[PDB]
Amino acid sequence: PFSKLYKETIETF
Amino acid sequence: PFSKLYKETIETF
Amino acid sequence: PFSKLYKETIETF
Amino acid sequence: SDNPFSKLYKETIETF
Amino acid sequence: MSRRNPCKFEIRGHCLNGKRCHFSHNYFEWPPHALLVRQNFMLNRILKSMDKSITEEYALGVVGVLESYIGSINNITKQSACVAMSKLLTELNSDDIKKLRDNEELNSPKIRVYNTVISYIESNRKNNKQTIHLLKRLPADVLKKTIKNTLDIHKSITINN
Amino acid sequence: RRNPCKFEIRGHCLNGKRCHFSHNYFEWPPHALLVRQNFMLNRILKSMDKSIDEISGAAELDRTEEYALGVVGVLESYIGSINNITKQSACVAMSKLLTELNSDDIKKLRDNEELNSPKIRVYNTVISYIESNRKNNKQTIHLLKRLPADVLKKTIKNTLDIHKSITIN
Amino acid sequence: RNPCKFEIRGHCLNGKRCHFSHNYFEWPPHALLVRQNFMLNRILKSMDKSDRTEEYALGVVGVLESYIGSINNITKQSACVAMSKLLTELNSDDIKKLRDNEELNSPKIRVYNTVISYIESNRKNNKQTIHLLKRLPADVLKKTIKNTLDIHKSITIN
Amino acid sequence: RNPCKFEIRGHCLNGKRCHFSHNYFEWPPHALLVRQNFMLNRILKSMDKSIDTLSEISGAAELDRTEEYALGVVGVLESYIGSINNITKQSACVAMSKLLTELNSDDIKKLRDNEELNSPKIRVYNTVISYIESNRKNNKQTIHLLKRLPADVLKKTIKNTLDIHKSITIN
Ligand SMILES: [Zn+2]
Ligand SMILES: [Zn+2]
Ligand SMILES: [Zn+2]
Ligand SMILES: [Zn+2]
Repeated sequence: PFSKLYKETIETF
Repeated sequence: PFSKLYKETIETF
Repeated sequence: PFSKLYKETIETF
Repeated sequence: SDNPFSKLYKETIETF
Repeated sequence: MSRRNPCKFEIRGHCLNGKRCHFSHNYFEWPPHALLVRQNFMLNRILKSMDKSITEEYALGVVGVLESYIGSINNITKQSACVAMSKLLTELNSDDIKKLRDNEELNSPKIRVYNTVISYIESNRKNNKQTIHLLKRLPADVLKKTIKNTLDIHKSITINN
Repeated sequence: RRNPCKFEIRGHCLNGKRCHFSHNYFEWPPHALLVRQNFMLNRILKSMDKSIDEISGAAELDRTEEYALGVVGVLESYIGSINNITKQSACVAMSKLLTELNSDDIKKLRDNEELNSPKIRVYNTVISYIESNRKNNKQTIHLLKRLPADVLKKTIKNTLDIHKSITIN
Repeated sequence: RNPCKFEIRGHCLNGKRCHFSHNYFEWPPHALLVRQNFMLNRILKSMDKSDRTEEYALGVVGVLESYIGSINNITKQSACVAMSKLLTELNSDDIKKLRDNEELNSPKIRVYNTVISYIESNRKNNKQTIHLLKRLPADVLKKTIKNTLDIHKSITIN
Repeated sequence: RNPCKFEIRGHCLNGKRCHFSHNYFEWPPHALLVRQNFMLNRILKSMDKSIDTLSEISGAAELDRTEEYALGVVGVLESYIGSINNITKQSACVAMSKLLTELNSDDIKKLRDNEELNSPKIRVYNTVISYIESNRKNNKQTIHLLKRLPADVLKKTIKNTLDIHKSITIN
């Protein structure tokens, strides 16, 4: 949920 | 409740 | 409390 | 035991 | 900064017609009047968005409902009049009644009336549900005199200060 | 002294002391102040809205012309069964239209109808959809969700009609 | 057809009976300006946590300026309710702008951070702030007030 | 009579002692416009939630300090990225949260829509939009997430949001 966003932030940037 | 609205909608459309 | 205000209202009107 | 209002008590004294 | 024609839906709030809107949604290019109208519509929204208070009585208005209650016409129930009176209290501002109160000569009977109405406006601001509970407990002549004096004050403030 | 910040016109300048522009409203032209108010109002309201969430990161599942369409486009496109719109996502846009509406304007429409006119019942239904959505929009969405296809389509159709009615005139 | 006077102050409660205009498109700009001031005041007051005419005459400032020179029926339990309101009128940002102009180790910085924290704490909880202001030594309370008043005076007068 | 300066910034506190106008109907537009701005500012702080519950979060109080007040949020964040000015990770997460509160998702979506359907910017925009929205639902949880981010990744998240901040604003 906030884990989902952690994932996508690493995958970006 | 939201119950009364479910009926109300169905009846009116 | 709200009885404070009831007591008052009686008096003023 | 530490609340903000009690530090702010002592804060006011040490300052004024 | 290139004045264009404002979107009418944007004036009333937020345009919902996606990119198929060929109107200005950019405020930098709006005439000032468009910007003044929009703010009034938005303020209304901001105000309704902070409310967890709760037939043809609509024609009457909150005012007409209450005058009917006082005048014993149109069959207004006590509950409906307390509810409307809470809408009227919501519309008034203690600070205004205070300046009215200040014009009064020492020991004027109208002073006590003003302080009680302030108590209702303030009481209605903290818990309108509990304030309605109170207005329902009042003797019906006392409730009618109370309403009456608040509509008096309401009418009084509005027309001149 | 200087021109209006421009970071300030949109909210609050976050550049601290480095900024050479004016943060002092006394020296601002009227238009700037009008623009600021608009941006600031839009923010205040947004901050009271209960987010219907970070579902833009879900453009992985491929439904991305919801911006070009807009809420109305999406609703119109769910109704005439085009452009693949999920009931679920059209319940969402529905909630966004009902936030955009004012009950009082509808009440005004209801006056201009004859007594026993079948529209009074529709207006009244529309009104309590507006009233319900202001409090709990998950449930209203999850109600609209549990509403038959052709009931939903109808509801929305009159909501859009009213929505259009009110603004153009 | 002129703006409804009840509408300028808020919402007209007269229903279909009203002769005047309720349509913001047709209003002169000044009506629209005045209305947003009433409306903003209302929006504010209803996010709050809240003789007696003699006190009103003075004003919150009048009331505080009294207690400093111990006259006009000035009391602690009341001076603190006034103090509370003064702090509500102030915000931190102006104090910081004032703080940014004092040289290093200049003692005013410490009063500024105390006022700031009075503002912030007054915003969390006015009752416990008043509780606290009512707990102080009179001479120290009179100094806090004296200082906040100055701050208040000078933010506006330029 | 002239509008009352105090009243232009909020509410006069001087009683009948005050010689100036508190009657909005006799005010020039400009005084009315400026007041509506000071007033909006006040409203936004009280319903700010996150602007009040920050007493309770680490790295926050350092943002209220002289040196950093002068820098502002943007300055504080540039200094974190730049490794000058001794900024704690937990401070730049709070500052980050402040920068996102200042942005509006729909401006990014309009920037998103100008891009091509092969632009690498589209992914960065959607991640930013998801930060703005998360921070609005729950900034405590968003500040928490920010702080878990590897320093290098976090600094990139900030740099992109700073760039976006600028592009929205001047054009
Ligand atoms: Zn449009
Ligand atoms: Zn600036
Ligand atoms: Zn009217
Ligand atoms: Zn004044």
